[PDB]
Amino acid sequence: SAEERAALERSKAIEKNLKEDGISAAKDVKLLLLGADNSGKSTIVKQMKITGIVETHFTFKNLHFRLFDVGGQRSERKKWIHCFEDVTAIIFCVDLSDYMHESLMLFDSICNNKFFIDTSIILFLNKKDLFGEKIKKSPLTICFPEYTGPNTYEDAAAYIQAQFESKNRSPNKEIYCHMTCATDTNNAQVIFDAVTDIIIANNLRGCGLY
Amino acid sequence: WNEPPVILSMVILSLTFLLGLPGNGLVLWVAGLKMQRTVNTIWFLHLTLADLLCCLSLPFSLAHLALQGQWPYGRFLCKLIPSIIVLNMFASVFLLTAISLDRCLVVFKPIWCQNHRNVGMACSICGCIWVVAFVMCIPVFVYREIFTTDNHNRCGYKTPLVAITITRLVVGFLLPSVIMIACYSFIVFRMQRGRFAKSQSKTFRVAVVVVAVFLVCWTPYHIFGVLSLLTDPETPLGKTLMSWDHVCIALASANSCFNPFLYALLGKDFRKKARQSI
Amino acid sequence: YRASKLGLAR
Amino acid sequence: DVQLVESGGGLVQPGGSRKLSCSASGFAFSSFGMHWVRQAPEKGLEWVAYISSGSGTIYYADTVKGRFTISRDDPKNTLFLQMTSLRSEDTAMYYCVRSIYYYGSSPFDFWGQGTTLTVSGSDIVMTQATSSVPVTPGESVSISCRSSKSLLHSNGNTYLYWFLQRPGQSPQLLIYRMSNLASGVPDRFSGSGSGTAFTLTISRLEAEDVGVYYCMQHLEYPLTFGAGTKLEL
Amino acid sequence: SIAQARKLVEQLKMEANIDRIKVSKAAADLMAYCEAHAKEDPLLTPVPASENPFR
Amino acid sequence: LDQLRQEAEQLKNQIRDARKACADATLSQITNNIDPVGRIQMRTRRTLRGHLAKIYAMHWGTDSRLLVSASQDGKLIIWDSYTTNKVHAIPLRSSWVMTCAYAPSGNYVACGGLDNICSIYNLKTREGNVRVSRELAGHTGYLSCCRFLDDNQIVTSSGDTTCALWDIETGQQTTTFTGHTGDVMSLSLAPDTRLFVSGACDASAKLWDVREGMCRQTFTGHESDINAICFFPNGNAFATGSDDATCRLFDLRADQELMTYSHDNIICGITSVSFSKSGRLLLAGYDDFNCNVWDALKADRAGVLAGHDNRVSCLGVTDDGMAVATGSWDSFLKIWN
Repeated sequence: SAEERAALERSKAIEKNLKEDGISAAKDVKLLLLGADNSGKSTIVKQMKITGIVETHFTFKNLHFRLFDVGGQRSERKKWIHCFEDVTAIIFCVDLSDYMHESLMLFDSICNNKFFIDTSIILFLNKKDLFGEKIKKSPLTICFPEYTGPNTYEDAAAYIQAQFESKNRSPNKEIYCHMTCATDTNNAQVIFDAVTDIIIANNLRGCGLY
Repeated sequence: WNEPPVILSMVILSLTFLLGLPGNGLVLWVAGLKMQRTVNTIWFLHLTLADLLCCLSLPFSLAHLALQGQWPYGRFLCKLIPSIIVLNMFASVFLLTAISLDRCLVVFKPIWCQNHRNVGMACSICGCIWVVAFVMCIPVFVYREIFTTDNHNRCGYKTPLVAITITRLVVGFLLPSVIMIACYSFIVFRMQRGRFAKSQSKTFRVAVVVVAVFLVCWTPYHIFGVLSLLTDPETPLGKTLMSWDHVCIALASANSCFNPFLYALLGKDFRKKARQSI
Repeated sequence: YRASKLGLAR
Repeated sequence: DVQLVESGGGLVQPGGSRKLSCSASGFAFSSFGMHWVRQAPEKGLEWVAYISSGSGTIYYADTVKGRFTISRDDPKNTLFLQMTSLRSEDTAMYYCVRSIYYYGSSPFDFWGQGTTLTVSGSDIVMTQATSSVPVTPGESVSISCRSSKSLLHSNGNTYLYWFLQRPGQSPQLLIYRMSNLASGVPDRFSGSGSGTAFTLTISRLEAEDVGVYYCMQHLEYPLTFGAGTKLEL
Repeated sequence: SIAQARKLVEQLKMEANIDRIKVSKAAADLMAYCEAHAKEDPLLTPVPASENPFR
Repeated sequence: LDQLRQEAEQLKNQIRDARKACADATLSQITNNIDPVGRIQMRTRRTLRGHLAKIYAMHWGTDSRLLVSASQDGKLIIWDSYTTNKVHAIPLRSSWVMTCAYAPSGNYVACGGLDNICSIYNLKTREGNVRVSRELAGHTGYLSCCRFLDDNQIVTSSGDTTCALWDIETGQQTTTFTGHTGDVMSLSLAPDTRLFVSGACDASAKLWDVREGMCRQTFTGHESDINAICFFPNGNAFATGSDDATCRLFDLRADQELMTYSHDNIICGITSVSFSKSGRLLLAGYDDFNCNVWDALKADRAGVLAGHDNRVSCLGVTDDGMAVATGSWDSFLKIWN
């Protein structure tokens, strides 16, 4: 070989760059952010610190997140959702600022999607305090006429949590409901704890021990 | 030969061959060519390589027991073949132990695995595992040699033997066994919690079978050594033990034929690929 | 003395 | 603005030693391979050393190797050629030339300005019969180039390179792999020939094309240069 | 409101006025093309390993 | 307003009646006497063990030797197919690529996806490295397919129900094509590049004139998203590949499907369509992890390029017809011959 012998070395060198890049990129905990319009996606993205997609990379307790917000896609999800397989978890904003059924439809579609049967849906019931306020004047039955219970924050929040949990028709996967008042810094710590539990589960799957 | 112990031993090992060679061949095919080199797969790949080496060498044990004397092959031939066998065996053992440690680490330290547990790390540790096995089986390479012992030369050899056998016993029995028990105990414990509570049953079944098969396979092989340091051959118990030694070897090898089914095809991906390739 | 007929693999 | 500037050459004693350097800018020096091309004050080019991208592979001629060493200072974009035990044959000027290899690449596509210097057999060889050629504007001329072994390789490439060293200027690549015009070369050059005999035509010659033409094999290191064609107006 | 339907009907008009040929002729043209170029298609017919760059 | 609805119904029915008149025969009839293509038992001649993630597109240079591959790994890799040497590995501004194109000259590569912009790369900038020559922002949705007409003109298809023609030299939308009611997920320019057809998730494919902008023909055979589209090598027909598990051979001059390909053992959707140079083979790709080589005339499955471990995202025959390369979510590109 005369000088394609050097093209071979070029190919191997940039293959090595590919290998290093892949290793570097694998570490990042991919997370997909979903939720209805204005449902507080931006607000958590902001509190965690740091047009068709806006990756919000940030690092917490040695663990680098990559929170992908896809809200700019006014297009059919099924044609690009498959790009987001292997997102270690879905982070799902619910705005209890008002009513929400659209949010249940979105959650049902997302957690039952053939692509996400192994993907845990972390589920932030944000704006808890405003929910408590509206409950004091506007009952939860305005959202769920079937709701048969005492109209109170402590009950309604658990009822909403149970509703969203119930859309998980495959026992293979978890849902991690955590309340949030949209005015706290523990949120990223919550995401971290849920993500570490999900990482444990998804490693044990691959080991065949689970 | 018509001695009860050897006539059992030949059956169980020839079986070990029949189960293992297709088993380890299938698993090596799947893991090394049919599937990615990911960390979850590389452990099984190295394990099936050691297991397949053990299976490939097992026919020597079959023939050796069959004649029950002499030695067809050369002096270097016997200096290697036993050594290759023990290398495959303890490489399998240490790969089981490293599989257990990885399974524990991904539960005990998820964030650290998310950062540092990559194929480079896994392959480096596999290299270290083969290194330690090779070092642990050069003490046979240095002394395993021919002997007269009949009208036809037969391979055999005899502080020094204590120093090698007790070291091998400790490193191949207590260390891997205790590490497996600890790791699986921790994994079962952490399974108590959150989303894992439903799966303690599955985790405990897997833990206990993969540890129990290991235990029954290896415990005789290890305990006969300390028994051979407790008592001599040319005694009723002594001759008994040296006759059942062949069954002990048979069980130690049987672990190797179990290992593909018990680790690789115990995992759904390896099952799917073996079905999709046979 | 103690060598005996090892089944290999030892 | 692609730029490539040699330095470090000067007067030195017989049997002395020196360090040459070439500082690149305007191009990804890290990804290119680097060449050094000798030129005695009144002679044709000679290939000195080649430093690959990533510095994995390094080559030297028999008249240089055993006395020279080279290295790339990748982050500063400066290639270093170290030379020792200089004999009178080392009185040459040393050009700095970049190359990169991939399907469709053009090695030797840019040359430095050349750092002057002074001291107070089984491989491929090539020849040009057109040592001198009287030519005129508007005429057409054909430099003739041959080799001892065929430059046509089994993969279908023929590794003949044509360079023009205009008077006072640095060598400019005209034709690479014996047919391909290097970038910026006018349409009026062409390469031809196959096997061991080669020819390059200059159509509609102009005074701007005057100078001495060189023909180089790239089939295997050492890259022997031809004695060149002194095309004179 | 109107302009979108207007664009739809305009496109439908301009397509409806487009010329056409019988299906038999078009199918025959595809047949003819395939038959004419049947030789130079190393996938339709194998290329020998002595020739094939991917041999 | 309602008069326009009546006009639309009656004009569509006029087109339907005109095609009912033009349906004097069908390719499945007239081609009956032509011989079977036999067992097309191609073999994998190379596997491009490059990308570490889902390959979403791959495209062939006009030299029929260099193929560019795009992956979710955020890399566009140039492949020397005869040797599987990598010649460029281009780190994208966005990992979420969903299309890839090679300029016919071999000078530029185009790329894009969920970033909603098309990135034009210069493979032969004098600085050596592959710099972004232009970024074609302006789609309100993911850029779904890209195809050069030449080094300057480039057509795009995007999630926001539109296809657009740009000047890659200056970045303007020279002309924009509208008329889809759904995502325009597919694109193919005619061999002479004078017009192109795009398949949209509105279950239709539409013909566009690059110079006039007019949408003079529309094809409506499928009942699903048309994931793939490809001109017949003569430029007067094109294959539409849909998630409805059926490839369909439309004819420009016939103005509707000549023949529809289907077999009921297949239920996966089509991810790609690719004729062989003669026009006799249609190497359609399926989500079932296999590509099935259809006899394009007799409409008979004539062989299968099975061997990928995951869905095949793209398939392309070399411009000279030597080989067909398919890329898959298994992260490998296979060269079939």
